[PDB]
Amino acid sequence: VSITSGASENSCTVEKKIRRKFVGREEYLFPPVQGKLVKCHVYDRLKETSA
Amino acid sequence: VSITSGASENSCTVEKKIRRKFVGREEYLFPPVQGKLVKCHVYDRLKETSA
Amino acid sequence: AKCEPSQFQCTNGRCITLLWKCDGDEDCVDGSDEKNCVKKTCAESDFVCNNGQCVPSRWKCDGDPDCEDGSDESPEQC
Ligand SMILES: [Ca+2]
Ligand SMILES: [Ca+2]
Repeated sequence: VSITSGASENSCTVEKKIRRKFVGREEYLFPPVQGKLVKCHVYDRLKETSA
Repeated sequence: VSITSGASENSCTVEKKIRRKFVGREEYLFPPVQGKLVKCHVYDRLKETSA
Repeated sequence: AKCEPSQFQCTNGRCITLLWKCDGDEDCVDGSDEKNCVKKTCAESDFVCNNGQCVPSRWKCDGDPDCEDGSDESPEQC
């Protein structure tokens, strides 16, 4: 995470193995338009949801 | 290395295998908050020093 | 049985979801997208009307009262 303000430009980093992951049984870079709608989980973009 | 000038922009590159190295016997991306202090070598930041 | 949205089947015998009910783009002939769900009623291409209706902004001042309050045909801009 970085603050690119210049006037207070700073950054922070932590080691974490955030590697590509894929639901289902096949590796893909991007979900193909056509396919099986399998159950998966994603962080809800709505900032009001509570985890 | 490159000169950010847009119109006078130029750059030059050399095949140098600058692979991330580590001192000690544990790999790390970043020297952690603390651990064992060990003898290491660093290119000093002060121009008055000479190699 | 399951089907493409993993949810209910409309009376026409086609499968639908409450999320797509408010995608802004009609899914089935009976029910779905005209019935209430939380919605981005006006897109950037759309013009609001004072009665709360939303209409494609290109319709404003076209000559027809396309929103039920007629705000799209007011001489205030036309
Ligand atoms: Ca829809
Ligand atoms: Ca009109």
